[PDB]
Amino acid sequence: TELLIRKLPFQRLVREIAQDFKTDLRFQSSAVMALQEACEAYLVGLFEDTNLCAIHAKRVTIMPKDIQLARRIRGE
Amino acid sequence: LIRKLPFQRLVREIAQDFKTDLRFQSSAVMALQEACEAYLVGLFEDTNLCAIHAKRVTIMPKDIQLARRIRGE
Amino acid sequence: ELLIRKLPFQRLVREIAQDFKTDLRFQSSAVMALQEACEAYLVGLFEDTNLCAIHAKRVTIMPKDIQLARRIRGE
Amino acid sequence: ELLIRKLPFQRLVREIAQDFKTDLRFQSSAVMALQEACEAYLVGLFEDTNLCAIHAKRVTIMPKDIQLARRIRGER
Amino acid sequence: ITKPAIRRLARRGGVKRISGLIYEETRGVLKVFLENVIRDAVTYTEHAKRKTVTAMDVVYALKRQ
Amino acid sequence: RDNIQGITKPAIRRLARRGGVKRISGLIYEETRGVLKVFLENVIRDAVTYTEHAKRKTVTAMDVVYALKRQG
Amino acid sequence: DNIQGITKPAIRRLARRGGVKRISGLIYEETRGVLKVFLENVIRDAVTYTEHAKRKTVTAMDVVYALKRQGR
Amino acid sequence: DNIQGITKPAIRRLARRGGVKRISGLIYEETRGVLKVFLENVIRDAVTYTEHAKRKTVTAMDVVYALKRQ
DNA sequence: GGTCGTAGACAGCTCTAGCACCGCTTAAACGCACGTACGCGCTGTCCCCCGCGTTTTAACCGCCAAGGGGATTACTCCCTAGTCTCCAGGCACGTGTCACA
DNA sequence: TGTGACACGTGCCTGGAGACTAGGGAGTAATCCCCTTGGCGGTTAAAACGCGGGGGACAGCGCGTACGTGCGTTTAAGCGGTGCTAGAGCTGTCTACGACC
Repeated sequence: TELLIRKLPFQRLVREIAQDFKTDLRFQSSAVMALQEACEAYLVGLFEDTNLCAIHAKRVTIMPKDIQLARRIRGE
Repeated sequence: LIRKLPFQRLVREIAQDFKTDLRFQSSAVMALQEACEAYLVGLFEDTNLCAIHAKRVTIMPKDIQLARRIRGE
Repeated sequence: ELLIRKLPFQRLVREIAQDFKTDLRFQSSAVMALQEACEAYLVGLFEDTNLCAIHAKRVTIMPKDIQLARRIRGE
Repeated sequence: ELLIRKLPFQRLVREIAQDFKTDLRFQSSAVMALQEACEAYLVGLFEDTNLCAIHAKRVTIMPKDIQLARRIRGER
Repeated sequence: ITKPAIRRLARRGGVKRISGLIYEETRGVLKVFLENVIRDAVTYTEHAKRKTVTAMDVVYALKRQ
Repeated sequence: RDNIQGITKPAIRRLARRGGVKRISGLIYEETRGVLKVFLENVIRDAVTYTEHAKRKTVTAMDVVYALKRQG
Repeated sequence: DNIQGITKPAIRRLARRGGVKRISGLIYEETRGVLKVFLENVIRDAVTYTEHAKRKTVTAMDVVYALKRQGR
Repeated sequence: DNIQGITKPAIRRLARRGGVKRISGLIYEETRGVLKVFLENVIRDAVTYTEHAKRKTVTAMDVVYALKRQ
C-alpha cells in the first residue's frame, strides 16, 4: 500500500550511493520508486522473520541478535 | 550417515504413493541420499543456531519449525 | 592458444543456454571470450590444486586438492 | 571478544602510520573498527590454514599452511 | 528412516542435544522434501521423454528447484 | 554526507509494525540502517552495472527490476 | 552427455598448462563438474544481460560483464 | 619494532576461534608478519582515501571505505 | 527395552529501556514552470550467424612397465600444551596540552 | 574563538613470559604392492575448414519526454524532553528430560 519511508530522503540516499559507485548518474523516478518498494518489502520480510525469532525466544522486544540470526538463517 | 536399505525402502514407498511403475538406479538413490545429507545437516545447523539464540541446548520441534518457516517453507 | 576444442565448447555453451532460455544465438566472439575465460579459470584452479598437492608431499592431484583450493578460494 | 589487547594494537597502528607518513591522528572508533576487521581477517586466515593442515594429514599448523593459504587466496 | 541415522546427521550438523518429537518431525520434513524433489524429477522426465528417473534428472531437479 | 541516517527512526518503526513487531529495541535502528544500506548498495551496484551494459546514462525501471531479479 | 566434449586429454592439457605433473582419475570428473558450474553461472549472467538489453543473441559485452560479475 | 605487541597467547586464541587444535612454534612470527602486511595495506588505503577527502586525520568511516576495497 | 545426571516453565524480582504524550521545529512534498539531454523507438542497412558439406588432428581403447600413495610401523624424537612461577600492562583517575569550522 | 580530542604518572590484578615435562604428533624411512597413471601403438570418431539466407546488431534521426534544478510554503511528521510500566536478565524446583545397555 502506501510507502513507509519518506520519498525524498530515500531518493537522496540512493543518489549518494550511486555517486559513490558511479558519478554523474541520472535516476529515472520509476527506478527510484521500484528501489523504494523493494527496500520496503525486504525490510518487512526481515522484520517478520526477526519477530518470529524473537517470539520463539519467549520475548517480544526484537533485538539485533534476532536480526543477525534471521539473516544468517536466510543465507545473508 | 544414512544406510542405503531404509532410504531405498522410503523412496520406494513414496514412489508408490506418488507415481507407481517407476524404477530408481544406484546412482539416482546415491544422489538423493547425498542431497538428503546436505539438506538435513543445513537444517540442523540452522535449528542449532536458533537453539543457542533461544538460550537452550535441546533442539525441540520449535527450532525445526523456525528453520522451516524462515527458509521459505 | 586454446586447450579446449572450440566446437564441443560451443555445443556445451549452447546446451547450457538452451537449458536457460530457448532459441538464443551466440556471437562467435562471445563464445571465444567465454572459452578463454574458462581456460584461464581452470588454469588458475589447477595451479592452486598443484600447489595444494605439492604442499601435501604429493605430485598426483586428487579431488580433495581441488575441493580444498575451491574451499579456501571462496567458491 | 577482542583477543588483541587495545594498547599494543594502538601502538602498532600508530607506529605503522608514523613510518608510512608522520603527523596522523587516530581515534578510538577508527582503531576499534580496524582491530575488529584485522581479527576477523586473521580468524579467516587461520580457518583456511587449519583446512590446509587437515588436508595435509596433519593437525599442527606450520608456516607452510600459512603461506599456502595466503598464496591460494591471492593475497600473496 | 532410522533414529541413529538422524543422530549421525545431527552430529555432522553441529548438534549437541536432541529432543523426542524431533525424530518424527525430521521424518515428516524429509518425506515432504523427497515428495517435492520426486515431483520435480517426474515433471522433468515427462518433459525429457524418458522411461525412468536418472541421476542427471535428480541433478537438474536440485539445480532448478 | 552521512545520509543513511535519513532513514528516520519512525520509518523503521512503521516498517517493523507492518511486519507485526510489537516492541523495538534501541539498537534495532542502527542494525536495520546498516542492513538496509548493504542491501541498497548491492541492488544499486547491480542496477549501475546493468545501465553501464546498456550504454545508458539513466537508470530506468528495467535496470532496477533486473537487479532485483539477479538477487533473490 | 553433452559435456563429454571436454575430453580427458583437454583436462590434462589444462592441468599441465597449470603446472600439474600427475593427474588422478577422478580429477577429470571433478574438473568437468567445476567447469559446468562456472559455465552455468557465467552463461546465466550473460543471458540475463542479453535479456536486459532486449536482444536475441549473446555478444562479447554480455560475456565480459558476466565475468566482471564473477570477479575475473 | 612494536609488532611483538601481538603476543603468543593472542595468536593462539585467535587460532582457537578459527578451529585450530595445535599451533607450531613458528606460526607466531609468520602471523605477526601477515598482520603487519594487512594493517599496512588497510592503513595505506585509509590514509589515501582521507587525503582524497581533504582531511589531515583518519576516521572510522575512512577505515570502512578502505576495507570495502579489500 | 532398561537405569542414571540435567533442566524449562512458573513465580517472582528488580531495574530498565522502550512506548506513548507532547511541544517545538522543519523539511517533504505538492505544486508550478523551465532547459534540455537522454530514452525510446522508427527506419534502413548489411554482419555475420546458423545450417550444411570434405580431410588431417586427435581422442579412445588397450596393454605394459615404471612410479608413487596409503598404509603399517620401526623408530627415534621434536617440540607443543598443560603446569608452575614470576613479571609487564590497564582502566579509572586525575592534570595538562593541542585542533577545528 | 568555545568545545572537543589526546598524553603522562599509578595500583593492581590479569594476562603474558622464563622454564619442566610428559606425551602427541611430526618426520624419515623400508616394503610394498598394488594400484593407479603415463606412455606408446592402432583407429576411428569426430573437429576444423568453405558458401547462403536472412535474423537481427548496429547506426542515424528524431521527439515528445521525463530528469535537474529552481522556488512558495505549509503542514504531517520527526526530534528533544518526560511519565509510566510491561518486559528482559537472573535466581530456585519438579516433573519432564535425554544419555548408557
